[PDB]
Amino acid sequence: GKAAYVGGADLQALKKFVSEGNKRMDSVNAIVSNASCIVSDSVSGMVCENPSLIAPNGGVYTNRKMAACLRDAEIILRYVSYSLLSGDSSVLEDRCLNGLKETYASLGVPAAGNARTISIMKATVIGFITNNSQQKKLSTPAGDCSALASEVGGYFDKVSSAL
Amino acid sequence: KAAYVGGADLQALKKFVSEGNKRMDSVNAIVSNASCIVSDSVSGMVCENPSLIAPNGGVYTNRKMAACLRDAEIILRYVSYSLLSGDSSVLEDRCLNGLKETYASLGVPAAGNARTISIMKATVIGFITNNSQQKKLSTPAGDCSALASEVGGYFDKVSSALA
Amino acid sequence: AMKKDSKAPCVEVFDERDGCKAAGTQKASGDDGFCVKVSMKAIGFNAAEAASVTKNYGIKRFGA
Amino acid sequence: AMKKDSKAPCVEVFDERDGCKAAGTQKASGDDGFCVKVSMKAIGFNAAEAASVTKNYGIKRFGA
Ligand SMILES: *CCC1=C(C)C(=O)N/C1=C\c1[nH]c(/C=C2\N=C(C[C@H]3NC(=O)C([C@H](*)C)=C3C)C(C)=C2CCC(=O)O)c(CCC(=O)O)c1C
Ligand SMILES: *CCC1=C(C)C(=O)N/C1=C\c1[nH]c(/C=C2\N=C(C[C@H]3NC(=O)C([C@H](*)C)=C3C)C(C)=C2CCC(=O)O)c(CCC(=O)O)c1C
Ligand SMILES: *[C@@H](C)[C@H]1/C(=C/C2=NC(=C\c3[nH]c(C[C@H]4NC(=O)C(C=C)=C4C)c(C)c3CCC(=O)O)/C(CCC(=O)O)=C2C)NC(=O)[C@@H]1C
Ligand SMILES: *[C@@H](C)[C@H]1/C(=C/C2=NC(=C\c3[nH]c(C[C@H]4NC(=O)C(C=C)=C4C)c(C)c3CCC(=O)O)/C(CCC(=O)O)=C2C)NC(=O)[C@@H]1C
Ligand SMILES: *[C@@H](C)[C@H]1/C(=C/C2=NC(=C\c3[nH]c(C[C@H]4NC(=O)C(C=C)=C4C)c(C)c3CCC(=O)O)/C(CCC(=O)O)=C2C)NC(=O)[C@@H]1C
Ligand SMILES: *[C@@H](C)[C@H]1/C(=C/C2=NC(=C\c3[nH]c(C[C@H]4NC(=O)C(C=C)=C4C)c(C)c3CCC(=O)O)/C(CCC(=O)O)=C2C)NC(=O)[C@@H]1C
Ligand SMILES: *[C@H](C)[C@H]1/C(=C/C2=NC(=C\c3[nH]c(C[C@H]4NC(=O)C(C=C)=C4C)c(C)c3CCC(=O)O)/C(CCC(=O)O)=C2C)NC(=O)[C@@H]1C
Ligand SMILES: *[C@H](C)[C@H]1/C(=C/C2=NC(=C\c3[nH]c(C[C@H]4NC(=O)C(C=C)=C4C)c(C)c3CCC(=O)O)/C(CCC(=O)O)=C2C)NC(=O)[C@@H]1C
Repeated sequence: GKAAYVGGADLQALKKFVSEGNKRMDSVNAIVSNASCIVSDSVSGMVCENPSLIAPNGGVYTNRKMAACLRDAEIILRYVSYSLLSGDSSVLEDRCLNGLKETYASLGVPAAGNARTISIMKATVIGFITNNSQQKKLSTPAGDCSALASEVGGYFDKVSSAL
Repeated sequence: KAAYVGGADLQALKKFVSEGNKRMDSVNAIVSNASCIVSDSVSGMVCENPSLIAPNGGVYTNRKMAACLRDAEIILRYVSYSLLSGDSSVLEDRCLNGLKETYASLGVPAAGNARTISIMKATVIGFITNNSQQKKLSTPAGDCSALASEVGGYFDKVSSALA
Repeated sequence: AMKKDSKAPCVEVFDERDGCKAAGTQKASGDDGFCVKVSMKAIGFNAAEAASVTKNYGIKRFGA
Repeated sequence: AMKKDSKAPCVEVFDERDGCKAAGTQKASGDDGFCVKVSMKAIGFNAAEAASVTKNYGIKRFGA
């Protein structure tokens, strides 16, 4: 119920405990430093492939419903960013996904829309981690982050499957 | 602390400045896009003169670059307040008075400042006149030529004070 | 005079004519859905954005 | 369980190996310039970003 600050020997142990610690911190940093554009580009992509989502009484018609959806995409992205930091999905599973499928069935949050937002978020995050992003590149030493792109891909897939 | 102007308070304000409704959209366009305006203008400064980020150049190292980005936002925000109120007295007194002399002390290069300001000016005017290419304003369509000339004049005030 | 404290007027413009209201935000008298907020805030340093511009300044974005 | 509280883990990653330090931010001990901060925060609604997506979803950006 407070902020955790991890540095010094605490962080050195965390970074030995996870695989590829230094590249992993860069990967986390890429997600959280670009969180707003990742979310907006993915939800925008949802809509432009299916613009009836923003037609009257569609899923994200009106600013309140669109705002709730952008908020949810960010929540999900941040649980994924924490899974990549820690390298396990326990917290994503128990505190974000657990019961979420049933919530969205009652509220009328359509599944095909969510799955596209998630796939675009996954594609966008992988593009950053692999420096295939075109408007912005990461400021890191050059190298191969393919293993970490795969792993974060699995966290997103867990979300997709859960929904 | 914060002042809030609405209802009858705000209705009379939109009456003492010209084109109240388009004016408020114009202010909202500046502040809602403050980060991209600032970052595209400082970036263009550097891509036009990349020696600004070479060793001991004006925005070499993150601290100097961060300070410059900060100043560009400060200046952009004093201009947004000028467009809101229809005059430049606060910009002149609280932002420009003493600033050229502070910059010549710290060696902040005038050539670079002049270019940051010109791109921020071109960017704001582009938004207000529907010449922005990635994102448009969510407004009724029409002509905002007069308000583009006015905000241009406030930017021109900054350029002359720092030239 | 410019005070060297980084503080600038932060303007917020609100258009809530769709009627959606947030608990704890009726800071002024009115029901037509319009409001303008102004506060003076110290503008902060953003190292992340600084790093990004240093790396990425040479990329043309937004169809500029 | 998902609590419907809108709270998510907000991770911030710091690399301050250039030596630059902001007053008041030294919350942990170390000698290498690295820090990770984690907190749970409620993710808020952003009407301005909602407005922008509603208007601009059909424009391809970023070389995407
Ligand atoms: C706020 C970001 C933005 C969105 C979103 C959008 O739709 N347009 C946006 C910004 C914008 N920029 C300009 C104009 C210029 N931008 C630059 C800097 C970039 N040019 C480079 O060569 C470069 C380094 C490689 C940059 C980075 C420049 C130089 C301009 C022109 C300034 C001038 O003197 O005319 C605009 C204005 C309209 C346009 O597309 O030019 C906008 C809206
Ligand atoms: C965070 C913004 C960003 C920057 C900055 C950058 O450099 N790259 C960025 C984002 C990014 N997006 C993608 C991939 C996709 N984006 C979309 C949505 C847009 N496509 C549309 O058709 C549409 C409406 C007209 C959009 C808005 C889509 C569909 C994708 C591909 C996803 C998929 O097909 O599964 C990436 C990935 C790399 C790339 O360039 O595609 C990135 C980095
Ligand atoms: C419904 C959920 C909407 C939405 C509403 C929000 N408004 C937020 C802040 C806010 N709104 C106003 C304007 C309002 N207050 C007034 O006094 C009057 C006119 C007399 C009106 C038109 C103000 C002044 C404020 C700031 C309150 C303050 O000074 O602290 C708000 C908070 C945003 C956040 O916490 O991130 C919300 C959520 N937002 C949405 O997405 C839907 C469409
Ligand atoms: C995919 C992730 C990227 C890519 C990442 C690489 N980073 C490499 C080395 C590296 N990164 C850091 C900073 C990181 N460590 C931390 O503790 C934190 C903050 C808490 C940060 C943000 C460091 C210190 C290092 C090693 C030392 C250095 O060179 O300064 C790296 C080299 C291989 C490796 O170290 O395993 C890579 C490949 N590189 C890419 O090309 C994509 C886009
Ligand atoms: C250049 C500025 C733009 C352009 C702007 C236009 N806005 C027009 C009418 C209008 N705008 C608002 C919202 C505005 N008024 C407020 O009080 C506040 C918040 C405090 C804001 C955000 C309203 C309520 C209106 C009234 C008309 C309506 O609801 O449709 C407008 C029509 C001409 C005029 O009213 O003077 C224009 C042209 N339009 C463009 O194409 C560029 C990009
Ligand atoms: C010098 C002006 C730099 C710059 C520094 C800033 N850091 C800011 C926040 C911050 N930094 C850390 C990491 C630091 N604290 C530690 O305990 C250790 C390791 C043991 C390190 C590496 C943290 C944890 C934080 C957040 C503090 C908190 O959450 O209470 C910061 C933000 C201040 C603001 O918002 O204005 C700054 C400016 N930033 C720059 O641009 C230059 C390059
Ligand atoms: C960016 C386009 C420039 C660039 C800007 C730099 N400014 C630096 C320090 C600085 N800036 C101000 C003025 C600022 N503070 C205010 O209170 C207001 C208005 C109310 C403004 C616009 C001051 C007072 C200072 C020094 C004190 C401080 O930072 O709080 C700066 C660092 C200079 C240094 O470390 O000596 C830079 C790099 N530099 C460039 O090359 C481009 C053209
Ligand atoms: C965006 C890609 C979707 C879309 C999203 C919507 N979600 C809406 C309400 C809502 N979302 C949640 C789950 C959210 N809250 C949490 O605490 C967590 C995890 C910790 C998450 C993932 C809840 C509990 C709720 C209802 C309560 C609330 O909004 O705070 C929503 C509004 C639904 C309504 O008005 O009944 C939307 C529009 N909608 C779409 O069409 C796309 C596909």
